[PDB]
Amino acid sequence: VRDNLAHASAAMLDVAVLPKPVDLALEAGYWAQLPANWQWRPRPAPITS
Amino acid sequence: GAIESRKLLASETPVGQFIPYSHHVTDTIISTKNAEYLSVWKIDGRSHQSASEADVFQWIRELNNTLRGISSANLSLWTHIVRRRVYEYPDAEFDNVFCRQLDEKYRESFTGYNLMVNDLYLTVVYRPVSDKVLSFFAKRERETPDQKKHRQESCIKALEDINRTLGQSFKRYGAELLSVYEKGGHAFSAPLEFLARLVNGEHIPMPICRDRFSDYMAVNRPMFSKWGEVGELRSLTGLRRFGMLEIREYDDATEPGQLNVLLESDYEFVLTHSFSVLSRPAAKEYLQRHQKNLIDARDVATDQIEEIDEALNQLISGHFVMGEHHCTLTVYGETVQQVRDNLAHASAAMLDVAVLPKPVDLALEAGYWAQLPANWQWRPRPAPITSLNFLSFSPFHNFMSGKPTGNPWGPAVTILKTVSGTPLYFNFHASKEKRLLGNTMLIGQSSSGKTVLLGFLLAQAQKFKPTIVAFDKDRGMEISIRAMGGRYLPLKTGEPSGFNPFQLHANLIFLKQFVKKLAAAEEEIDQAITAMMSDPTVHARLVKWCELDLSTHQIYGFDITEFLDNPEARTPVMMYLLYRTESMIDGRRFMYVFDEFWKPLQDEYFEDLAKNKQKTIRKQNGIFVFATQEPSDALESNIAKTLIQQCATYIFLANPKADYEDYTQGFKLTDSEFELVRGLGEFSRRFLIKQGDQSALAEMNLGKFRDFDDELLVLSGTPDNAEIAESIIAEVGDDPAVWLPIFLDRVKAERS
Amino acid sequence: QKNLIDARDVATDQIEEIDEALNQLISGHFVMGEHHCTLTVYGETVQQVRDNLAHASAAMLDVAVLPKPVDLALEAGYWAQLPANWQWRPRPAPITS
Amino acid sequence: DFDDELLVLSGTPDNAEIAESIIAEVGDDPAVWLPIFLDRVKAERS
Amino acid sequence: MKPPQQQHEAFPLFKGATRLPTIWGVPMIPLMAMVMGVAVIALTVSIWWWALVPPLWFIMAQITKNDDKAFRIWWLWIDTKFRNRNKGFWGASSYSPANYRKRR
Amino acid sequence: MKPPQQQHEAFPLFKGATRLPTIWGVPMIPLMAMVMGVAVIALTVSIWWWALVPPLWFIMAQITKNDDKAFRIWWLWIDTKFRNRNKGFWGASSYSPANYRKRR
Repeated sequence: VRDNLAHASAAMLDVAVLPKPVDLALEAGYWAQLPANWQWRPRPAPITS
Repeated sequence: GAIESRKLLASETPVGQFIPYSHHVTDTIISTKNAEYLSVWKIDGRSHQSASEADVFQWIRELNNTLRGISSANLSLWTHIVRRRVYEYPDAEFDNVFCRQLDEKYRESFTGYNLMVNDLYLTVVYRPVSDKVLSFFAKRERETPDQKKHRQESCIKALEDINRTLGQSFKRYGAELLSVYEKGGHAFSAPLEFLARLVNGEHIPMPICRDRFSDYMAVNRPMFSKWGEVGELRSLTGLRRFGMLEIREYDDATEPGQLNVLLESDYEFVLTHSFSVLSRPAAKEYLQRHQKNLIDARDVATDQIEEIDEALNQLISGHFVMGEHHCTLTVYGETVQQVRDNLAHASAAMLDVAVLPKPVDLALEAGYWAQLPANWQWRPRPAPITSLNFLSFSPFHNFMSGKPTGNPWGPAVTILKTVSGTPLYFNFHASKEKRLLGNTMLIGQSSSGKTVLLGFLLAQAQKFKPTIVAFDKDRGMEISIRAMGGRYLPLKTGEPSGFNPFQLHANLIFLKQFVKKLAAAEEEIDQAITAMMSDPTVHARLVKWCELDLSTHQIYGFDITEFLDNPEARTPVMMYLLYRTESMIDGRRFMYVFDEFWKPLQDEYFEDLAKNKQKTIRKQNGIFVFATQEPSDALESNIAKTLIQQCATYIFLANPKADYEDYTQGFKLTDSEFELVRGLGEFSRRFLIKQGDQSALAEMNLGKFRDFDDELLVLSGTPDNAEIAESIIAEVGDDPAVWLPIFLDRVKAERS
Repeated sequence: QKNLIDARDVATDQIEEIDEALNQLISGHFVMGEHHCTLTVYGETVQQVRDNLAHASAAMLDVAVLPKPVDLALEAGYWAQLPANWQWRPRPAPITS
Repeated sequence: DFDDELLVLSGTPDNAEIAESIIAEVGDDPAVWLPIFLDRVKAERS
Repeated sequence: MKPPQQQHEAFPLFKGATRLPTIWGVPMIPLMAMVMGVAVIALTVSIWWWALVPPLWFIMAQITKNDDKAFRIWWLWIDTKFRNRNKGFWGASSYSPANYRKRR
Repeated sequence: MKPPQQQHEAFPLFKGATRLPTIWGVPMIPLMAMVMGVAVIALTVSIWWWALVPPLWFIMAQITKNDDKAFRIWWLWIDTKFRNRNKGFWGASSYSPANYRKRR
């Protein structure tokens, strides 16, 4: 899974986005997967539609 | 003195300090004293002489885009365009008089032509961490041997990923990864040979032993001069004087190929480019320093502000990363004056393009050790450059030059001169169209040079002593076939040849003979002819109106010009001849050679047999050589699709009536390639060779060079000449192929 | 063994081979000693001597043995030939019997 | 792989008529009859 | 003759290779050496120890503005060609391919 | 390889995701916590209670300018991973799929 994450970060860095692995918020990010979990958003950012 | 020698050598400093290498940790990856794992890529560069200007820029863009993913601060690239004299190609050994004399004349024809070929090597290293300061602090601490194993495993995985990505990116290029090759019951290291060549100046095979790579790598004593710009290597083979050079100034433009002028030249050298990629933090810091110093303008320049403003946007959002670059060029020469004048020539060539070089002095050994891919600290003059600019400096452009030795069947069959000037080692086997494909298609338009080229290739390929079976047209190569050991077997009208339609398993073979014999049919004769074959009104008519010995010779032919009207002659003729020669295919080396596709089209089942039999013979020393005098109508054939698909080496002869459509859809070649090809006016000798994806406008010539007097007439094909020489052969009647002098008298009328 | 262990890059193959040899030493009862090999060709002229050296090196490299040419300490190496001249040995190396 | 099936999937008048000759010779409703035809593959797959 | 061509379709370098790291007109590392020398003089005398700094520093600045990072070249020379012994005996700096004969 | 393509037909983001809410260089909620801590110190002593505020506040500002809204990450960690008990027993934070056995 760690090497898979390295591959995925390489793939994201290929396009202009720059990702960073989530640490200290693993459960927060995991519960953020559920569609109804508003409060567990780890890193909300303002973007255009 | 004996004690004096001991105390002197005890004072002497070994060279192992400057060679940071150790065990192969992986078959393709070398270690380092500082855990900087290394892998060498041997690249067969892309052909650039095609001169497709926009496509060069497109290639650079694609290389940058594919490199982006690999670009990370823990990486570096070292490019080495080593250009060497070649000794591996051996003089051929011959038996027949005509071929041997042609070989002698052609070898004499290269007195004064450079035989040096340049091959490109890219070495990529993976330093674990590129911290500016923290690396020094971390270096002085002990580590857990299991955690060092963890670093090993992670670094190897990362480097293997890098190599896979680069190999996928370099599909159009050679993209060959050097790895361990074993020979003689003991392992050897191919990558070690390259590093030795860099450090020793000569290709010395390096066995891999239990000791470390550094201690026994060097076998030649280097002697760098004091207060000098050149150095001398002392070796058993000879003493090599090498001079170095450095680039100190750059230009903005970086139009790709700014360094290509050095490739075609007369001085043997090694060119180094190191691109120690730099992390985006430091990258934007370096950019901001220039930005600020420009903002200190005092009206220095208005344009430069909007020339640099886009830099931030492109660095954040583009696919390029800054880097650290130095270029060092090492000219090898046998005398101090010669290397110095070579350096003057090289500096002139560099000053031709906008770069300004300056000879390296007081850092000769530093620049020399900088050549080794793993020597970080010995960089003499690192400079910050854009990644696009790095690909501009090192665009992997190379004049195509086939492998001189090591090719399947041994050495390159011929050496052909090139318009650019780099000799081309022609050979049938090509990388891509497992066992290499040897197919060749010599398309051309009514140029006798097709016959001359084919005869010259046959005469030179006689070196392997290969079995050759020919189907010529218009009596073109009767004299050439007779010149070497061979039987022409002319299929003239009015006399059936030595073979009768019968043959002497065999019933299975003659079955299809019955079927093809069926003309003017085909249902009642499915087996009523077969039973008589166990042991047709028009069939006995053809039998009454028909109006051999193999393996005693090595070359064969067939005067097959007659059967351009009725395939029911031509189709059984090819069926019988192919079945006859099928036995000798597995015996030794074979090269089928043809002169037409429409007669092969007349078979209507030769495709059915060939679709598998070409693979089958191709597995065991099988080669086809195809020709076409009307390429325009060639591809129309249903079999022509397989003909174009299976071809390995594509050779084009000047066609004034060239087609854009055909040469694009089939005969796959670029638009610039087509323009170059059509640029050949009629009767120009030069002929493009698209051996593999790379291509080069190689040419062959035979004129007096300060020769070829008899061979000029023999190679060509003329009905008058062929019939008259047949008259001589009838008069002499001598199996001693050396009979040539007697015909040389009858040359009086033609050569008057 | 300890010296090979203390390194920046760990080579698991070489360390395992040396450990196997260590195990073999007690069990496969072969003695170890200091070893050195020198080849002293003869040629009438130095150019012929250098050619002979090149041919010997090529023949050796056909096998997986790499000769290291001697540029200096040829005096020590030559005087090493005489039996009982231990001191002048160029570079003794412990070699299994 | 696919050695026998490569010929069977394709369509050729010569191949089809010859295989009809085999089927006439064997005359077996046991569709497993394939091996007998596999011998006559000798001429085509030579 | 050359794949090079006169085209404006260029990837500008921006000439940031002239604006290499500097603090007061000099790279810090050679200036660190200058400070070390000034302290060495301060060991002998304090009156002219600080006084000697501006001359040497100005020399450093004016040299660097001419040919940048030449001090790296100076250090490489001192480290490699200077430190090597037996330069006279061989007629040039030499590095024995073979290791120490004793190595004990 | 990718539907992505290098085109200028772009929908710019404007990079307003860097200019997230702030008042004096910090988000108000963490600064509210800083004010609460300053009041907590003011419970102990008033001399250095206001004095302690600028150091912590400057730390907040300089951290936020580096990586914005990291304080939300800190709060999520404290709330979820820290508050969970029996972390050592399971070797990691665990959440029983089944409800309380008693639940009475």
